[PDB]
Amino acid sequence: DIAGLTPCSESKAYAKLEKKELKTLEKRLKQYEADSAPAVALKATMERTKARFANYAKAGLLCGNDGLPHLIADPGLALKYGHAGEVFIPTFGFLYVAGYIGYVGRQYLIAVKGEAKPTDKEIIIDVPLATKLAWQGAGWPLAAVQELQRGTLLEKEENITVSP
Amino acid sequence: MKDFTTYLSTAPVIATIWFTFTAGLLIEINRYFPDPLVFSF
Amino acid sequence: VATYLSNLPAYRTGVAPVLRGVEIGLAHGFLLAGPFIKLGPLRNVPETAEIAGSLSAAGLVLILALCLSIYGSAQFPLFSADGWSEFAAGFLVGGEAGVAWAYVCT
Amino acid sequence: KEVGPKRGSLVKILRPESYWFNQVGKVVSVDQSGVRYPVVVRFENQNYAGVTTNNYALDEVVAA
Amino acid sequence: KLFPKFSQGLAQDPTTRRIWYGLAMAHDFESHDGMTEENLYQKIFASHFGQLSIIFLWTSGNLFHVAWQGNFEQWVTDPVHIRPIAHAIWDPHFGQPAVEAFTRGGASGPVNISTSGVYQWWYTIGMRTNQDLYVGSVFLALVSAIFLFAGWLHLQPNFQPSLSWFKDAESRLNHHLSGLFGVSSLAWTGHLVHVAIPESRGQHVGWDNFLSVLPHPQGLTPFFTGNWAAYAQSPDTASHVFGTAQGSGQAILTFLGGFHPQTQSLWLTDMAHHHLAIAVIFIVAGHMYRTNFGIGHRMQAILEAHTPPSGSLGAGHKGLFDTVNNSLHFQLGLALASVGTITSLVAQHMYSLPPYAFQAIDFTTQAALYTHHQYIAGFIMCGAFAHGAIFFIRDYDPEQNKGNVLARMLDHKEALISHLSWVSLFLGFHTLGLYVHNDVMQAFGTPEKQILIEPVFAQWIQAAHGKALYGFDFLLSSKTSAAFANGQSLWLPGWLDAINNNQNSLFLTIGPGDFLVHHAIALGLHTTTLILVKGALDARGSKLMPDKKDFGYSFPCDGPGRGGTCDISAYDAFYLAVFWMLNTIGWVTFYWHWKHLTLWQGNVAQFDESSTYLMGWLRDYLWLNSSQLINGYNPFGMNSLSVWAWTFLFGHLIYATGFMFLISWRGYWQELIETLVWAHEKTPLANLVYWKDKPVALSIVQARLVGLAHFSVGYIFTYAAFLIASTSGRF
Amino acid sequence: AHIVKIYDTCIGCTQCVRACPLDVLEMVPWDGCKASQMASAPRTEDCVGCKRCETACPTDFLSVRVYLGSESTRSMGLSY
Amino acid sequence: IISRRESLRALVALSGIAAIVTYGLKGAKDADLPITKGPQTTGENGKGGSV
Amino acid sequence: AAAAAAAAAAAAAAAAAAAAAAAAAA
Amino acid sequence: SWAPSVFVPLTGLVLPAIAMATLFVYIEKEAP
Amino acid sequence: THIKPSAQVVWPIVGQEILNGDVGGGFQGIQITSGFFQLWRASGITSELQLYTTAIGGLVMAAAMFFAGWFHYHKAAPKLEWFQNVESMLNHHLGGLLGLGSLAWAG
Ligand code: CLA
Ligand code: CLA
Ligand code: CLA
Ligand code: CLA
Ligand SMILES: CC1=C(/C=C/C(C)=C/C=C/C(C)=C/C=C/C=C(C)/C=C/C=C(C)/C=C/C2=C(C)CCCC2(C)C)C(C)(C)CCC1
Ligand code: SF4
Repeated sequence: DIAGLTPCSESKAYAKLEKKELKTLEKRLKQYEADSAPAVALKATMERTKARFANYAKAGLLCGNDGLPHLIADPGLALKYGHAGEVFIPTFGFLYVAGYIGYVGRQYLIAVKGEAKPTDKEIIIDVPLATKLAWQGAGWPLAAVQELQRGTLLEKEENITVSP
Repeated sequence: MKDFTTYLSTAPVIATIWFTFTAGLLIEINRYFPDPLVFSF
Repeated sequence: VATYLSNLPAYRTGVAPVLRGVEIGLAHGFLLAGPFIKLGPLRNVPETAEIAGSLSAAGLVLILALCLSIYGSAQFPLFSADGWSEFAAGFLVGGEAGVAWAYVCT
Repeated sequence: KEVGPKRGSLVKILRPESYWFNQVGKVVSVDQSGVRYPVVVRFENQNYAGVTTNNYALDEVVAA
Repeated sequence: KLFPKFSQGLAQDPTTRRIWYGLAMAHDFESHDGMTEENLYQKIFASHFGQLSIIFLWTSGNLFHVAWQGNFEQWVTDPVHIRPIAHAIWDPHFGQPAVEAFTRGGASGPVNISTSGVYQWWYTIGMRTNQDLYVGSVFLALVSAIFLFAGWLHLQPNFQPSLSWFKDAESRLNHHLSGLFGVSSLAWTGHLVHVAIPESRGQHVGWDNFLSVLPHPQGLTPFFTGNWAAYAQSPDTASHVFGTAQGSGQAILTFLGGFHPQTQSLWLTDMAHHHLAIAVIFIVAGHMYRTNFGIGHRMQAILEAHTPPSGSLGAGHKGLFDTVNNSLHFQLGLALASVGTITSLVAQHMYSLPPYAFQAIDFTTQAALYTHHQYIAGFIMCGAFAHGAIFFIRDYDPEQNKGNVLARMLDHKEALISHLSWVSLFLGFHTLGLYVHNDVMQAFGTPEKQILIEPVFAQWIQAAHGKALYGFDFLLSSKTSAAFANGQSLWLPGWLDAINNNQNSLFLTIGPGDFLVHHAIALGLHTTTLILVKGALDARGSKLMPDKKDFGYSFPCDGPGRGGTCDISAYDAFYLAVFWMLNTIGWVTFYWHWKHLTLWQGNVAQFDESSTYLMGWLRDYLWLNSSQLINGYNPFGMNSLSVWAWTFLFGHLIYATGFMFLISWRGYWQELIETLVWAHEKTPLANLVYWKDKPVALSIVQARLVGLAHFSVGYIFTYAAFLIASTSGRF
Repeated sequence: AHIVKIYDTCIGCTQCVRACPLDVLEMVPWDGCKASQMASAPRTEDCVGCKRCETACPTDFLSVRVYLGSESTRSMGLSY
Repeated sequence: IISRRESLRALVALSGIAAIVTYGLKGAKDADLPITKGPQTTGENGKGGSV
Repeated sequence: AAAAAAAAAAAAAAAAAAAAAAAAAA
Repeated sequence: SWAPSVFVPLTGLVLPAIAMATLFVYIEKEAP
Repeated sequence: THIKPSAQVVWPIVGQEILNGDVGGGFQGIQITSGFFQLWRASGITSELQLYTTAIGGLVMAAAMFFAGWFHYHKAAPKLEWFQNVESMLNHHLGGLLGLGSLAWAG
């Protein structure tokens, strides 16, 4: 109960919709023998389903008027009420991987311009070079903020313009 | 076969190997971790 | 056909433009009344089927007669400011006669 | 004397309407005559017409 | 040879684009032959009389057809169940089932139900009888003839204004703020207090007895003494009946907030104190600028002197005044920016705060009046950037604008466009990606795996305005706060009763379907500005074409060279945005209509379940609500929706005709016409006929405009057919 | 009558003249280049503005330059 | 009657006068124009469903 | 036709002033 | 009362046809 | 008459196993519409052994076709006047491909 909401372990339309889905799976399950793999598959679907509802209520996800897990994307309402795993943890779990791919792709382009013809090595990726920058870019925020302090991250007004 | 490894190191071939890597990694994780809507512990 | 094109009044140069528009007027006179008199909005009224369709078709001749005179003031022995005005005059008088000639032919 | 830079030096283009404005290329030759635009510069960056060279004047052209 | 009297370069054109460009640059006064700047301002000034004389003839037309063919005197007595009438129908193409299916509203012949809602506006400003509407029509028809004659006389050489009369930005802005805005609103409170307040209390104040009826029982005595609260003593009660004296009340300037209980409209009394208050402020703000009397502010010393130190904004606003006063496209671009935002502000504040009686009960009126002033706002806002892009070509002077804030815009112009291109790309990735994620979770039968982010940052605002549905207990939902306790007699209890009513459109309750669509609106706002600000900034040149200013605003291309330059001009950069504009206003009006359909039907959960994923937009709003629209005519019969059924297919037809001018381009068509010229010049007996203007295909820039017009007309007529007939079909 | 105006950035490689499908362009002596020649447009009455000239100029920010003016019966490319 | 341009311009315009000023009253056929009829049975109901 | 002929007899004097406006301006 | 059966064929058949004509003959005037 | 034809089965990972419908016949899978089962009853297949042996016969034939394009380009590629015998190509394609093909299929 943060913004008119309720815990999904406490709401009833959530549990009503769980019983709605398991009803649809079981009336689909009835057409098969109890040994048959079209019934082994559906009972494995249920145990993935029933554990999914158990795990969403375990994490304390917020339901509402429709009985669905609602997310809270604000720190200070997720840090305070124990919901940083909804948005506030994957907003840095993403931005680690995002700037990682950016930094590896940056370092591959920076370390290819001092060559004979760098356009050839954007077709033919230097795999012993590219994987070497791939592994060693794992501390990229530790390397970027040191490059941020110099002035070597931002190229100056050598950049190309039209008519300022 | 050095010329054959250049072909394996072109742009679309590394793209179709790395995308089978990255999808195939996320497929195996989403098998052994069924339905991660929220970061649990 | 080089024989037949020298017959019909668009190419008869040796005729006055009044009689030229008169024959063109009646020829399109009792002919364009056909669709209105048969399959207009009054097919299924067996007294107005020849009246209003012919009266509408005479209205269409009136539009085309204005549509001719508009062309003569736009464009400029027929291709003249006067020969065309005699041509559109004969089409109006020849066209209204032919639409009445269509209603006579009942 | 020999006006313009040397035969193969790096250079920076200052013509604001050129495609290689603020951009670095190599001088290939400087014509020693009364031509308005003697300095011939070759680039790696090809333009929108695929032409990698152009003539420039003495004053639109700065070293390094 | 004679028709483009303004452009002799078009008069020497032997082809048929002479007709098309005689029409389309006839109001491009800056490019006519022999045009001077004194001749420029006089034709603009007379044309504004031409726009005003049309508007008042238009409005007098609305007053006439309502007074003659409408049922306003019948609608006054029962304003809920009786449907309004726009104008009666005489279409002789009709059939007898199409006469009796359009007779409705208790009328005699066929009629149109007015969805413009000018009855609710007229009923609350005091109109009660048809004889009061004919007088208003004859009045505006006189006033429209005044502005016709004024635009004629202010072109006559005795009465032509001087060139310095137009550039007096001091005296205009001093007169239009104080007189045109202040005195007008002061006079409109004069219409409210004298006439429109006591007409709701069941007291006829006509032109015969307005010099006999006191508006207030102790009138003009509190104004001259000072106790102005005497004007708010006995207001319209909570059991008032609009149009009668049953629980009437006697106050003239009350300050309540919230809504009238019957009409669910704004109170008439605080609308009187509203237009009185801003009348005082506009008159006071209308004594600011130095015209002729030694006091006031000079515009030439407020812009230039606001330069921040340490080079924050270049040379400040130094030198803008001669580039605003001399340039018209800068003045037009500001005006279309201002009016285009306070056209949305009209639309955003009339569904939530309906100002006219028995509005927000007539639902088709509410649907039309919101959607109208959103597309009207959409077209005006993209023209602000259009005439902002014409400014940088026709009027911009870099020597005059050394280092000001306007040139720093062109200086860091790639930082503007690339940061817009990041925001537009981030929103489009992560709004579509969430809907597709939700759609797949609906497709795999598991709605619990959806991404449903609760709109915290807006629910925090609604709770701060007094919506205790969410329980933030922050400011006005907080009963022990300060702002709650500074206004319990001032303006709050009407306002707080009006939000927490669940059945009006005042601060609707929102869920994660409203999270996703406001970001989609934010996508559509940031992308439409991306196209337009790029069209403004790169109007003078790019690296692809560094002399775009030499061709002009509206040119086709610069050839196939340099890789190909289709759609390079700033006109062609403006026109792409109209697609992304109609998309964006299409997104705000889909969301407005469907949240209001589910509100007015009652199934308010049918939106919030289905708005979280894009199939529910399709199979619950477009599929479900077009059931009675497309059944307007069938082989069983037809009903009153057949004129909106026909237009709904008529709108799809103009729309798809627009793709013909957009996908097929000119040069397929010019070769096709060359065969038609051959087959005309060789056909016997049709060689009697020959053209004057040579048939050529429509030019490249024209094909943009003709195709965008067919795109946009068919866009508008489609949705307006769906909007009117889905609302009024079930209502 | 289209407006074709060329500039001093011409080098006189005469590729614009060979590319012009309407003989708008011709080569005039001029000392500001090694090839001692600069183009000229004495026949802009015949120009359609198809811009095959400035697809062919090698110089950056094209030396030949075509401005689409008012279209007569020769500028619209008409056999009729 | 008419042989020049401006005589034909008058006769077409006056024939357009003579049809239309009659078409409003005498020329509205009983079977052609159902608007020029009497008020038939019903139709004046609400817009349906709800309000 | 009371207010029709009175507006027409008003339009007569209005047109007569229009003959004053159609000459005194040029 | 007889108005909507008269003004509509004027504005829709007759007065546009005058504007179809006069605003066409004006187009192809040869300028003196 | 009752069992719907189905020949595509998906993997149960993200909930996409719901695309394995109840097509009948003790089976779950995507109900296909390409009509191979009607070819195969017309071919009289009657067993999934026959479908497997002609699938291995398809892989063998595909590698033979990849060999043939490799052979007739890289190792032994025809001259120009081989291709310009359009009389010999039509006599062979009308007789051998279309003629003997429909003789063989009738058999
Ligand atoms: C006090 C004297 C005075 C007054 C009353 C006016 C009045 C006017 N001038 Mg003006 N003028 C004046 C002095 C004055 N002028 C002087 C001294 C100069 C010379 C320096 C000029 C120079 C000048 C020029 C050059 C032009 C005008 C124009 C206009 C017209 C404005 C267009 C319009 O109607 O939009 C008025 C707009 C509104 C009323 C809407 C805005 C109001 C609010 C903020 C919007 C939201 C509320 C809305 C009203 C609610 C609507 C509800 C309901 C009505 C639907 C208007 C008649 C223009 C015109 O049309 O020419 C005649 C024009 O081109 N004037
Ligand atoms: C205050 C309003 C205002 C004013 C005065 C102007 C004034 C001007 N604009 Mg501008 N403009 C405006 C608003 C305004 N604009 C808005 C809101 C937009 C965005 C939609 C634009 C977009 C715009 C562009 C892109 C251009 C101009 C141009 C011009 C100039 C030439 C006028 C012209 O081409 O008219 C002639 C107009 C027409 C012939 C109308 C064309 C057809 C339109 C689309 C109407 C079609 C409606 C359709 C027929 C509906 C019927 C459907 C049927 C089924 C019922 C002139 C200075 C041009 C310019 O300056 O060139 C450099 C130019 O290129 N304007
Ligand atoms: C439904 C049609 C549609 C769509 C999707 C777009 C999308 C876009 N337009 Mg628009 N546009 C359209 C119609 C459309 N437009 C029309 C009709 C016009 C008029 C001509 C324009 C005119 C226009 C202009 C003028 C501009 C745009 C811009 C943009 C971009 C906005 C940034 C954004 O949201 O990025 C988000 C984009 C997406 C979510 C689409 C990507 C889809 C997925 C994520 C890609 C990966 C999926 C998959 C792996 C790929 C499969 C391929 C293969 C492997 C099989 C985006 C690419 C602007 C731009 O470039 O901004 C950056 C811009 O300036 N457009
Ligand atoms: C009677 C002999 C015969 C037969 C059966 C064929 C059959 C074929 N020829 Mg062909 N051809 C022949 C003689 C023959 N040709 C001669 C004499 C010439 C020279 C004039 C050519 C020149 C020729 C060209 C230039 C092309 C063909 C192509 C084709 C194929 C058509 C593709 C198709 O419809 O799929 C039908 C597919 C099948 C029936 C599958 C069975 C395939 C069999 C096993 C291979 C064909 C039999 C082979 C010719 C016999 C030699 C065996 C080999 C081991 C030596 C088809 C395989 C086209 C093709 O696809 O290129 C590869 C093509 O481009 N032929
Ligand atoms: C291109 C260009 C142009 C154009 C531009 C434009 C078009 C613009 C627009 C603009 C816009 C469109 C803007 C907007 C703005 C807005 C704003 C800025 C807002 C603000 C807000 C506020 C401030 C609020 C406040 C508040 C709140 C918070 C709520 C409550 C109340 C209050 C008041 C408190 C021109 C022409 C100049 C020319 C040059 C260039
Ligand atoms: S414009 Fe067209 S025609 Fe004139 S030169 Fe350039 S290319 Fe040749």
